[PDB]
Amino acid sequence: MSYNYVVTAQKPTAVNGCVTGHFTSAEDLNLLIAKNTRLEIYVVTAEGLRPVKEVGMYGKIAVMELFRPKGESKDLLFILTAKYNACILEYKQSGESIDIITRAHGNVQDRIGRPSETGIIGIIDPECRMIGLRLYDGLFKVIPLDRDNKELKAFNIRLEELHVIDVKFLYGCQAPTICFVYQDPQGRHVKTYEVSLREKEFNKGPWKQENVEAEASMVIAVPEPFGGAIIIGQESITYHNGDKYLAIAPPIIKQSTIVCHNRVDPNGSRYLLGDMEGRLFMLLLEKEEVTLKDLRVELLGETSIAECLTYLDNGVVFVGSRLGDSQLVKLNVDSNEQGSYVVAMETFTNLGPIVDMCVVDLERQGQGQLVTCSGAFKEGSLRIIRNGIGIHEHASIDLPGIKGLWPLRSDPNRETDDTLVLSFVGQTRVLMLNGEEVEETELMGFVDDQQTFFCGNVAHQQLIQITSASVRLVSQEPKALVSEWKEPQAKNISVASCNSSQVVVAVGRALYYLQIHPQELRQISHTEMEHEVACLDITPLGDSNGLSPLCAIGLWTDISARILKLPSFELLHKEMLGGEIIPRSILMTTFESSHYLLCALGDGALFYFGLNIETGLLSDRKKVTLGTQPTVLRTFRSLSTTNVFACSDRPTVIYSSNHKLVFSNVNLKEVNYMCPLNSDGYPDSLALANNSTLTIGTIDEIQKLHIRTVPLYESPRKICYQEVSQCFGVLSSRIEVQGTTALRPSASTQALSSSVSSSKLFSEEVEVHNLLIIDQHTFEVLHAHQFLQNEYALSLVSCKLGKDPNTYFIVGTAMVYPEEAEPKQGRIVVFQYSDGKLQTVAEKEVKGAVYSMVEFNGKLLASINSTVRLYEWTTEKELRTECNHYNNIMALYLKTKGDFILVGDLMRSVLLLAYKPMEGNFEEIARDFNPNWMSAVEILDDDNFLGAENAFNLFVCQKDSDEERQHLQEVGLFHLGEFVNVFCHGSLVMPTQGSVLFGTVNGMIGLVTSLSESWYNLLLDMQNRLNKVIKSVGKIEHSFWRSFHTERKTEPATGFIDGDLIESFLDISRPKMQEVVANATADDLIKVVEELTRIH
Amino acid sequence: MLGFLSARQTGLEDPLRLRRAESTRRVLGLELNKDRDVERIHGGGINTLDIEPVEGRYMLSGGSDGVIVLYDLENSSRQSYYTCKAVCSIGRDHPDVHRYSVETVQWYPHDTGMFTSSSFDKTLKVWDTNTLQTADVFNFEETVYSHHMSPVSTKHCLVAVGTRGPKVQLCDLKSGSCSHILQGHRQEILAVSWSPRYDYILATASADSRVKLWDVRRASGCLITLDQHNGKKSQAVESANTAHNGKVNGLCFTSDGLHLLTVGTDNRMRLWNSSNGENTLVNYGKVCNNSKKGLKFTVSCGCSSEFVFVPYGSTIAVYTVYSGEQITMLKGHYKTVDCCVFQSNFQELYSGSRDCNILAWVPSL
Amino acid sequence: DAEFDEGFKVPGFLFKKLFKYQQTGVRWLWELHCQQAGGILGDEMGLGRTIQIIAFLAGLSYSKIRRFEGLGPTVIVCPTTVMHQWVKEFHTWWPPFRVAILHETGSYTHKKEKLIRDVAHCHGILITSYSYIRLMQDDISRYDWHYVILDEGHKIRNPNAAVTLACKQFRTPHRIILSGSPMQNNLRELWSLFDFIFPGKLGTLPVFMEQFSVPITMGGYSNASPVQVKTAYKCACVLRDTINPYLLRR
DNA sequence: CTAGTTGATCTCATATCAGGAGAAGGAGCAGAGCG
Repeated sequence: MSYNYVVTAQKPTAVNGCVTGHFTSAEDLNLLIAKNTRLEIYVVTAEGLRPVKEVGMYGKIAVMELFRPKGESKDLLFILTAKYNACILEYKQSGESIDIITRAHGNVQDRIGRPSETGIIGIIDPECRMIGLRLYDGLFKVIPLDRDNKELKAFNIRLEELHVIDVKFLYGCQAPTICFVYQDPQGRHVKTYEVSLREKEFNKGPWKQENVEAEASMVIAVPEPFGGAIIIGQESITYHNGDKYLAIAPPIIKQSTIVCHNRVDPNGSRYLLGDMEGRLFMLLLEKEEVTLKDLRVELLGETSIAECLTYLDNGVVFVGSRLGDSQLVKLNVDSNEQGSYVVAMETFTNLGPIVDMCVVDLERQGQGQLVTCSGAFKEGSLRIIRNGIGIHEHASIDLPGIKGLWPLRSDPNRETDDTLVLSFVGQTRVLMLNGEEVEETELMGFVDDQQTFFCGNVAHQQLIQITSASVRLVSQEPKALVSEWKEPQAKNISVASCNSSQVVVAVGRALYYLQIHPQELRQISHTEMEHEVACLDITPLGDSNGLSPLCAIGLWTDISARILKLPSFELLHKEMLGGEIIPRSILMTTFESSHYLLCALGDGALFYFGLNIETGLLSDRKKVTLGTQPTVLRTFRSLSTTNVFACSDRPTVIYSSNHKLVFSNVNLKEVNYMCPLNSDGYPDSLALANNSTLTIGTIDEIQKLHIRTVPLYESPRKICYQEVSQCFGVLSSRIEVQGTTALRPSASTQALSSSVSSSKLFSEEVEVHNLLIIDQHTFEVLHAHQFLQNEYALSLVSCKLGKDPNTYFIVGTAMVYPEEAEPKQGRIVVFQYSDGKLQTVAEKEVKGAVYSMVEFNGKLLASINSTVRLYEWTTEKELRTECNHYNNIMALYLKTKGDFILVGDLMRSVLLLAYKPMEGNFEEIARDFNPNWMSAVEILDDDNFLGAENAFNLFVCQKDSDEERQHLQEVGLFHLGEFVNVFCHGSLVMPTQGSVLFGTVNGMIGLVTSLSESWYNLLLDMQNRLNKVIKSVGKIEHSFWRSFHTERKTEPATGFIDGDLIESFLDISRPKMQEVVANATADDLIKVVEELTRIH
Repeated sequence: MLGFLSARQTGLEDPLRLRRAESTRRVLGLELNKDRDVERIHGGGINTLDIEPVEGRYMLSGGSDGVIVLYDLENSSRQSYYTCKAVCSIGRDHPDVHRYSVETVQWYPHDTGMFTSSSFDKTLKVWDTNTLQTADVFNFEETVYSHHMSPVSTKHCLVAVGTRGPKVQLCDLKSGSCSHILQGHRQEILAVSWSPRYDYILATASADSRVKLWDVRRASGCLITLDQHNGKKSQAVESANTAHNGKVNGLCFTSDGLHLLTVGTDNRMRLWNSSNGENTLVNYGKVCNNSKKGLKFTVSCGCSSEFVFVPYGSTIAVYTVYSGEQITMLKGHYKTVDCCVFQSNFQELYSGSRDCNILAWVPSL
Repeated sequence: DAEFDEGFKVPGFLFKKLFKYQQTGVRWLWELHCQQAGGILGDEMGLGRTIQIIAFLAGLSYSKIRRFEGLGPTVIVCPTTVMHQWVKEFHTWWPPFRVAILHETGSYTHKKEKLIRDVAHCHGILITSYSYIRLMQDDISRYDWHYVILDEGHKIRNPNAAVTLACKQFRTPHRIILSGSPMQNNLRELWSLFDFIFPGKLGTLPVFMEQFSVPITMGGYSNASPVQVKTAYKCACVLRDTINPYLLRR
């Protein structure tokens, strides 16, 4: 038996369904958003959305609709799960406590039935007399509501039409009357039936069947004033009320199909219509005195590709997208001078369809960092995910363009710095920051007329302020300046540096040493360098006498973070760096062990060193790239030790854990400057400035995933990391219409350089495919190689083959022509990225689609249509076949560990292949003979094979222990509820064995890891206890939810622990824990579950 | 297709689409696999085949020579070419072998450990698969043309048996009670079939050209008698309400159990609404059968479109159930085809025929 | 009230008057009604067997179960002695029903066929005797009866008596026999009773004799070989299993 | 009019050697076409 622990690293982000109504209260306007298993309840405030409750369903929310039965105060919620768990939910808030009580529930899955093509429809009678569910072909399930059930007893009415596209309940009808579009051989027609709950059968509808457009796919029930329905097809919008037949063919809706709609008004005079391109239309019903006069369609603008859209109020429209980020837009009354009325207010991150992903230890830390091909046609993008630190934004004040922050103890007695200084362009503005209050009040001795490069508290009970003109040492208690020094030529200081005792300030190409004496400023040392100063640091660290011994310098035109002996300004060391960019900050600090130096260039590169106190010679040069903006480094002292902060586009805390330098991310957008502050009202806090305002807060141990977004504007398909070249190779796909024309500027069309495939092998709208080389620091498209006409790039591996040392981008393609169902032609192209160009090093015409390539022990293992063959890289640099394997329907997925090859098939599901090198051929070791349609596969151990079937299930196969030894044994079964597109070894963090991430279509990132037998037994026990204690929203059983489910099989879960349910063991009060832990003590299990949460 | 893989991967289409559309595409590509064979063990024609409903690994096969062969359909060898080896066999030397032609053979639904087989020796024998010994024998006064166990009954374990007698016998495998009879037919019952949807609905077809659906719980005769015309030729029911203009020697509920396909010796197939037995007027053209005994035909399962595979003389004619369009005629047998059975996991068809062969039809590529 | 599976609600006061076994009976009778099968109430006499029918029919009418809107016209055939007893029983344990007596005594004092029509139209409960059933198979079997209870139904134990055939001309599936002893001399009597309630369960009479009566009988004789004893034992068990659902013998 | 009585009149239930002649069918078998 296998022992696996599944947990959610990132909850699903794709909005599969959204409704609005009065759910939390009769006066609240709620936005209920269904992300695959999460129901998110918001309150529609005058601005944005205020989250109120987020619950986890034990089901994929297939249907989600609000209805108000007679007498009810506020809307009840009907949810149907993909496994057909129906429930009616009511929201009951008792002060602080919030509950979602199940007013009714059931399971409406018919034992048998052909699940309808178009998918689970759930409608509710506008008068709440029944819930109509179309789940299967030829049947229409009715759940009465007037018969107030608690079990949702439902009955089928046999529907004489077997291919129903869409169906709605009509308005203003004495009987529940459905209107549906169905497809028969004679075309598509719209028909109506009246539902008799007493006779439990249909009756003749109000207006007979009508022959409608060929591609009619949408029915819109129109409220009572008009009644009738509006059927949207590809080329027409037609309105039916029984005798009235309005019909329009707005040319603007011909370009794309309309897939979602929403009624803006209560009276249906306006509808939103979202298309698969992301356009947003407004469908207007002009009334005449009431009947309907005419239909109009107007293009409001563009949004994200909407799966569902809901109109909230005051022009605010929530565009819920499965393919891109969900949106909160505004509809302006007037156009934007670009023809668009849509204006995005807010964007909700959606790791869209994660079609591929890789774990790269970027920034050369010990931390993994996901890079995912997220999104689709217009919403495609690369998302970079990492675990990141967060703080609270307590004290904000919006002063544009800060260029300075320093902590000052204006109260001389206290060692707390109760005053904050800021320089902006040419002056200094101070802040009292008294208490939590913040206002600008002036402390004597500092000038409001000059920029300030530095100020702070210094020894002898003195303050110091270094300006663009000259230095000012104020005596704190008595009065203003009694010591001033200025440059003899009165040249503005170009670079400064200072500590509590001494001062070091650069004047162009020469440097000046001053030291503080009480009510005096004494100059001692001077030097004339080759070129201008770039940055300094003189900080005394482990001082123990009163003065730092050493200094560091960066110079122009001789780029080098050099070292100086302080009393003499002499060269202790001179270490070059390279590049034409001046270093902009340099610092030395201690991390638990000794003095380090941290010098960075303007593009986020950063070198850490081991600095000696005697020689101060720079060695142990190693580099890390952090951000793209020039950087600055200021320390804050924590409880424990010095914790250096880096301020740029990606603010990063810098620190050492267990004598190992860590480069943590901070989850804030941008920080210009930082300074520690420990006020009476603020302990150990930070003071973080951006271009707009001064943000203030502390440091939080808890880590929140940080998601970067790189808009590609075209569907990414694959991604691999070539470390030697510092780039990502991404297979992208863009849709061109006409020869052809790009509908929008994609990332491929906007690369630095470009190329097109000129191959001698092969001689509406089309898909063009490119290979994008993307910089792994700036995530800019270094290069975009377009592939042949009608060539689909499917697979992409980065590797080095044979014995040559070059690392190659290897793309396996197929030639796609509409005249055929499976490509007959394709090729394996070998690229090399070097000198900013992508040369074609080799080619190989294969006779099928290359669905997958894995580098396999120095050799290329490709899977052409049904054959798995192994290629070798010859000294001539061409691919030469070594062995083939044919016993496959479609080798879609390939994995590797040693000599073993795991093949995920289109529908034979897994095959354990071995390359016996002694012979030079494959051997079918084991096979799983169950018909599972794979979506992805992975190798967990030498003998455990994770799989994902397209029915949202995970199974683990195991080579058993005669010819029954060629049978893989499915020892693990688990219903994930998500469609896995990719597995990958790795972890997002610095008890469990191994760690496999997976990315899904909904945007979930999960984590599978191996447990030991003892811990698995314990956790299974607690799983049962929590099931006995924790109560699910729709009263769904966890075991039923996690039971392996297929249309021709259903088994209980086994060998898999829902890490979500276990980790829920922390969010329950102590008495409930004791209920869990009846038969070791609780604190033991709290420790266990904490340690379990440590993995993600 | 690569559009289908990309659509599945990006969530544009439900994965159900790729499964069903690809399942259909596979059915349309059915071709005689000479890369697969079934071991020849019948000395006489194969009358019946049955792939087990759970795991679809094993097939039973009943011959005109009275032997029952038990095949393994999984390719346990590493080659791409394999012969479905015969695991067991109720051979000429088995003490319990049928004396005459085995006419029907059926896996017990819900479990592979027991199967049942009925013959022209007027017996329905229940077999323990493991020991391959009869656990029970029901004797009938008249030769058995077909029997059928409910694919759905978790509750009852009745076997409906059609003999040359005009009566339908229900044999309860739970304590053995072969007394219950359904009365109302007038000639031999050539085909019986339980509903896959309703636990106690049985459809029985007879040489008197009439098909009746029964609620065997009910004590009041047939629910429905299928009528070709639905009432255009309406008579006080004593001889009218014929499903066909010959003998009705075949029944098959569609997968979801909402429709009934009947084939009769008027060389027609009809599609009936199994709820009110109304004729859907699906054409299907001309379907040659002149079988004097039951004609075993199947439907597809889990495709975008349902198909029915009917023996058409020496070929298997494939039709679309709900439109009647003949997909193709699979031509690989040498004599008339008696039975075809559908493997729902991989869209494979096995057909036995009087030429002592069982041909596998697997999708091409 | 007391509630069973689909829509059967019997009034609570009526239910409380019943015993536990009588309540089980009412449930059993309704389950049969759901199957559309008949049964034998073979409770030993004195166990208030009649009260169970009253309760069940009352509950069925009260629940207004859906041709018929609840309880249609129904006929009770009982021995001549007990007709007014049944009338009395309906009248006390459920006044609402109209319980017409079909007899020379009777209460109608016109032609009887008018009374048959009246009950079949107004949906009463026509009590009658086995004789008037034998003598008006024509008139009575023209009115779509909903229930055909035979009290002391063993009188139908002769499959060839005229009264038996007349009783087996009724068409509805809801046939009930209330018979303290549904088998008195041999199983031929049993088959006859089952062929009224459930016309196919035990097969044809010849086949039933061949398969059940002969073996079961031969196992009772003193001189029967043990083999035949065991065949009898087998057949007897099969028979019990076959008749278990449809006979409620406490 | 209404019980009560009284015939019929039906139904249902109870049990173990010295004949002879001729005609019709069937079986064995020779042989002739003949495919």
